[PDB]
This record gives sequence, structure tokens and C-alpha cells, in this order.
Amino acid sequence: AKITKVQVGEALVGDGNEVAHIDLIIGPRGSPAETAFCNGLVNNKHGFTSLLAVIAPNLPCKPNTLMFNKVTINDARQAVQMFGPAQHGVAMAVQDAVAEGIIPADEADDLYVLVGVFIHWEAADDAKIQKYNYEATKLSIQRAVNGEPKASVVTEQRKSATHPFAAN
Amino acid sequence: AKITKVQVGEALVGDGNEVAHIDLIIGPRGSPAETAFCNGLVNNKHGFTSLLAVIAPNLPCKPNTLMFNKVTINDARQAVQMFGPAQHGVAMAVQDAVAEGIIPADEADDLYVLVGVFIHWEAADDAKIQKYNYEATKLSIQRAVNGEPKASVVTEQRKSATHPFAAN
Amino acid sequence: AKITKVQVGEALVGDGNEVAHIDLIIGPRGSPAETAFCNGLVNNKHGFTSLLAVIAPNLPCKPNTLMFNKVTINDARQAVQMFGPAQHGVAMAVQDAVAEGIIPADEADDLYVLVGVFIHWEAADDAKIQKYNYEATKLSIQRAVNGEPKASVVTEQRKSATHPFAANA
Amino acid sequence: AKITKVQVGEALVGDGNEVAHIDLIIGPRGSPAETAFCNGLVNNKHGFTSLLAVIAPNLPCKPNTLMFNKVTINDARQAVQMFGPAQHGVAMAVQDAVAEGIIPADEADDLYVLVGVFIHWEAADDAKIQKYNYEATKLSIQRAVNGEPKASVVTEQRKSATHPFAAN
Amino acid sequence: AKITKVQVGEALVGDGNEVAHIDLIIGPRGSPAETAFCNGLVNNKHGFTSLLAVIAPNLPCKPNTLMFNKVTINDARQAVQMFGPAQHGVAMAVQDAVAEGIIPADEADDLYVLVGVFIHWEAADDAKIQKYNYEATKLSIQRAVNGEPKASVVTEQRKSATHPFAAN
Repeated sequence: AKITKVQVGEALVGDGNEVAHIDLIIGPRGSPAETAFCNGLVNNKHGFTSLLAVIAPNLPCKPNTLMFNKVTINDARQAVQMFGPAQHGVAMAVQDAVAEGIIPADEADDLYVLVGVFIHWEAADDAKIQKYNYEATKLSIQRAVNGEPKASVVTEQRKSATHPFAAN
Repeated sequence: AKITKVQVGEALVGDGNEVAHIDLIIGPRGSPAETAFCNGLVNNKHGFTSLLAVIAPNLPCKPNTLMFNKVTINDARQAVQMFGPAQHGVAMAVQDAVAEGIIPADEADDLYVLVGVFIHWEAADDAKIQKYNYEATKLSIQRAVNGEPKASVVTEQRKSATHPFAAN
Repeated sequence: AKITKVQVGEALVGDGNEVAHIDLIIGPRGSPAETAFCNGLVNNKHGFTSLLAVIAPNLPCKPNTLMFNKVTINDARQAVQMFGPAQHGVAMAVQDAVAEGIIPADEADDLYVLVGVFIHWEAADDAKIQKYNYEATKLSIQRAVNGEPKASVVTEQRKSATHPFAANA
Repeated sequence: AKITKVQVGEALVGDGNEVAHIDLIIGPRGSPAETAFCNGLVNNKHGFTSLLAVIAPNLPCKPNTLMFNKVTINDARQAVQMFGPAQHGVAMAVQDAVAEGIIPADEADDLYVLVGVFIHWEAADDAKIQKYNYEATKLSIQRAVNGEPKASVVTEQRKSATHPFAAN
Repeated sequence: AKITKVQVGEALVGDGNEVAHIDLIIGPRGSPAETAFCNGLVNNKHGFTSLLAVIAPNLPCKPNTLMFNKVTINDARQAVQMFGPAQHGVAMAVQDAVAEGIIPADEADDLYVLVGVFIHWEAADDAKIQKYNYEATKLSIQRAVNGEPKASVVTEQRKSATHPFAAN
């Protein structure tokens, strides 16, 4: 056991225009994570195509991971960022999580990961896109895998948190 | 116990261009709310991107909450309102509902909330956007959690209700 | 008991540019009607936003009802018609059906209704939009709740029906 | 019952610009055909609206049938073709199938049919659109109901088939 | 007994503008592969229409296969490539896999295949599109059916793989 149900993770890492913000879901075979993984892959639309995360072509990360963008992709520059530095970052994060035991190795062939990726339209430095997404994805997985933050923990610190875009 | 099935809530709070109108769904692990939560997160389209509600980046509200817009988002101003004052409002409403016992604390880690939010394209006051959405979301949760309004109650007062845009 | 599975209803009522045509689904908790209700509410697109049908803000009809448009909504005029006269009509039809026992009162809190609404882009009379949709929605519910028209009934009268846009027949 | 599981049918009938090509799914209550029927009806997008197939308004065909277009519908001419001659043709094909026993009469009230229809943007003859779609839909139903063509049959004749758009 | 759960395959084959890259899912009746197959066929949008893979019209490959594009289809040239050389290639790959026993013949009538295909907008040689997609689809099926690459294998070689658009 360990990851026996759907868990949701999230994390924002970085700064500048390359800042990464990952919204993530992970779950086992037979769970809604598997259903959304399949429903997600077959459904592409203009500006939003979902693809399997791969460390490189012919080397997908395992557990199977589906990546989808949040910001509308209007040109090749945006498409390559999403499926170049960000994809490699997300995929390496997933595989490093397995290597480090965060995602148990003996569960990796029966889990599905869904990763929502943020790339501001002014992002420019590939190295940062790749690093921040690697870090945000890894943090999201670590959190999701432990069901964190627990509701009691969020309740306790809700009043001290600061949302960047809050009216205040 | 208490929230053992899918419940739907709704509420309109506020006035002017910042008026809030929330269409909401809440349900437990294993229910259609969990399925729609996962199917919803992976599917973004131009003008409509769905994201996890967070009190602030790195502090999502629990229960896991998915937010989606009703009015087409054409620019950054609209995007920030939806995912700034409204998001903070929605997320705080969810966490305050947990703190206040409306959503039992011992159920918060196994529930999913889906929140449709309205922001007129002429909305301008962030403070109101945030406050009205916080209030509308809280009201919708309170209602949904009690399965209100009950059908018998709606039937009794259907003839005296006034829809602002109705012909008659 | 009564509405124990997914049922589909349809009806065209009215004339002129305000003519209503409703494509409807109703089903209980645990059925695909509930799944489509949830999957439908969270998924909005340009020109197509789905909302809960309400008699008025703060007074949604019960059973829970999801409304979706068939004709692309390009401006506020169209949006208000869909979620003004038509919404009020759809919602009242659902609530009147409960009041009249068409939808048993003791099942109303555990059912879901999905309503596809048609409003021609030249529709103009709000009173008609509201009335026709109320009438069409009510007819669709009554039909769906009884699983009508039954297949044997459609089979028997297929040759005499006349489609407004067919080549012939 | 005969049709206890999801079956897929397909058929191309006709020629010229009115040629019909149907991709079809049929299945019983409780199957993925019923789920896709419901998920399909509620989800309309620009250029693609799905509707119940009806022999005529106020007379839908039974089994319940959902129709969806393959070619983007940009104007009223295309919309009326799809939901006029083709709709009537599709709906009559379903009803004639029931009348002829291809779809058992005692199963017709508990089945769902999903019909993808093709109408080239240069199609012009309503009579042909109606006839070809009626014929293609009926052939697809007949094939689907028997699970044909069986895999062994396709395997045997794969080398002699000719795709009109293949390189060879 | 061979293919009892959902498996995911992927492969990139070829070069130049016709290079093929397949993201594939295969699964049995009753699995999320069947659900996504049905939900996928009924849902078409501008630039993205999904169709059954056929060796030729009136001869679909079996197991039932749904094809969907990754690159927005803006004109007939792109549409024909996707549903001509690529479709024939994908469908023949599926049928050859059955003939060769990769997909057991006695399981072929109860399996569903989902194929995401890539065709760069500058692709021009139909013969290559067809051949590369045939080989990439066949490789993806072979991999998927064996649950390959296994997580342990990806972990072992993650550091030596090279992604074309990211790199590290």
C-alpha cells in the first residue's frame, strides 16, 4: 500500500517569468486518477494538447504521467517550452521521486500522475523553466503522497497565509 | 458521516458589477464529485482554465477544491480577478467552513468541492469580488451540506420567487 | 421507486423565432445522469457555459437541474435570454412537475435533470421564450418519466412523421 | 438479451460530395455507451453541438440515439443538413432496424446509440445526404450488433483492403 | 489473460518533418480504456476530431481503435494526412500485431486501443507518414502489452537519456 487512493498535490517554486506552479493528482489503478488520465489523453483542443510526460522520446517516466497546460499555447515557442524544459523537468521529478522512494518502486507500474503546468507567456529562460518545474513537481508529489497539507494544518495557518493577488 | 453523497449548493451575494453567484458541488471520495474534480482539472480550454483553489500558493484549502469560471476570460485582468480576490475568497470560505464545523474536520481530507464562479466583465473592486465570493461560497457550502433548499421548500415558495431576468 | 434509471425526453413547443426544442435527461443518484451533471457543470467553453437552473437566484429548482445551450452564445442579449426567460421557464417546469407529482416529491432530492435548450439567434419575445421553454421542458419531463415514446410506439408511427428539414418522408 | 456489451460499427456508403461515413457505438444500460451518451449530450462547443436523433421533432427514435458531427459546422446550411436530411436518415435507420428485428424490439428501450456523422462541406443534394446516411447508419448498426467485422475476419483480409487516402 | 489491465505505450520513429510520435493506451472491456474510447469518439471540437482507425472504409481494425490528433488540424491537407497515410499505418499496425500474436487473437474482440498521433504541420511525404506511424504504433503496442518500459528500467537509465527540447 502507501498510495492506495487519489491524492492531490500543489506547489509554487521559482520567481520571475519562469516561476512554476504545479497542480497535481496521483492515484492507483482502478481509481479516478486512471480514468482522468485516459479521458485526458484522448481530448485535445486548440491551445491545449495533453501529452505523456517523457524524460525523452522513447523513455516515458513511470508511473505513467499525463501533462496539461494552464496557459493557452498560441505558438511553437510556447509549445516547446511546455514540452521541452518543462516536460523533461516534470518527467525527471517523477522518476527521481521513484528512485528516492517517495513513490515506492513496487507501486510505480500501477500508478497514474496528472500534472497541470504553468508557464507565463513571458517565460524565456529554459534552464529556469526546467528547474522550477522539476522542483515544483517534486514538491507536489511529496505532498500528495502524504496527503499534505492535512486539513487540520491548513485550518491552523489559514489566517497567516498571503495570496499574492489577494485584494489583501 | 454527514456528507456521504453528492450535494449541490448555490448562492448569489452582493451587488453592482462585483456581484457573486456561485454554483457548487461537494461530495466524498468514491463519488461523482471526485470524478468531475479529476476530469475537470485536466481539461482546460481557451478562456476557461480550471485550477485548485488555494488560500495562497503553497497553501491549498482542504477539502480539495476545483474552481472554474463562467464568464470567458480574455485577458490578464480577468484572470487575476478570478485567481486572486475570488480564489482567495473561495478558498477561505472552504477553510472557514472547516474551522466552523460546517464541513466536519474529520471528513475534510476525503471530500472534493467544485466551485463555478461568476465575475462580470465590468467587475472592478477587488475587495468586493473577494468578499462577495467568500460569502456566496460559504452560503453555498452551508446549503449543500444540508441538502438545502429541500425540494418541498422550493415547491412551497416557487410562486413568490422573482428572477431578475425573467420575462414574466 | 418510480425513476430508477436514466430516461431521455424531448419536445418542441411554440413557433416563430422563439420556438423551443428541449433535449432532456433525468436520472437518479448513482446513475450516469449524476455523472454527466457533475462533468457538465465544471466544463465551460467559449459560447457554451452550463449553469444550474434556478427559479430565481437563491432559489434553485429541485431536483438539481443543469442547463446547457445548443446555439452559440455570442453576446449578452443571447446570454440573458438563455439564463432569464428560458432559465425561469425550465426551472418552473421542473418545480411544477414536482408539485404536480409527475416527479414524485419523495424522489426530488435524489434526482438530476439535464436540459439542452434551443433559442434561435433571432428570438426576441421574452414572454414566448419563457412560455415555450416552460411548456417544452414540462412535456419532456412527462415523457422521460414514463420512458415515452416507447420504441414500439415510435416504430408504429415512423412512416407518418414529418421532419421540418428532411428531404422527404 | 442479445446486445449485452458495447459494440462498435462503421460504414461508408455513397459517393460524390454527399458520401456518408458513420462511426457508431451501441450498448446497453449500465455500459460505457450510456455514460458517453449522457456526457456527450451536455457538452456542446462552437462548431460541434450534439443532439438526440429524431425521426421528427416530438418523435425521437428509440433506442435513444445521440448524433454528433465530424466536420466543423460554420453556418446554418451545414447545421440544417446535419440536423435535417442526415438526422432523419440516421433516426429512420435506427427505427427500421428495430422494426426489422436487427435491434430486438424488447431491448430497444434499454439501449443507447452514438452516431458520428460525416458531411463534406461541399455536400449539396439533401436526398443523397439523407439516403447515404440512412444506409451507412443501418449498415453500421447491423455490423455492430454482431460484433462485425470480427478480428479474425479483418486479419485475413488486411492485405487486400485499399484505403482511398493511403500512400499505397 | 494477456492484456488484463490498462497499459500505456509510447514510441517515436522516423525523422524529418514526417517523424512519428505515438502516445497510446490499450485496455480490456470494463476498463477505463473502454470508457475513454466511448467518451473520446462522441467529443469532437474545432481542429480535433477523433475517428475509428480503419485499414480502409468498411474495414476497421480490430481491436476497436480510436485515433486522435495532437497538432491542430486547420485544413484538408492535414486532415487527409491524419486520416489517410497515418490512419492506414495505425490500423495496419494494430492488425499486424494481432496477426503476429502480440495482441492475442482471442482477446482482440474485447480490447480497446487509443492512439494519439503526431504529424508536424510541415509533414509532406505520405509514404513516410504512413511508414513511421505504422512502426511507431507497432512499437507502442508491443511496449504497452508488456507494460514496458518497466519503472525499474526507466529509473536505471534516466540519467543517460537525452530529450531533444530540454536536455540535462
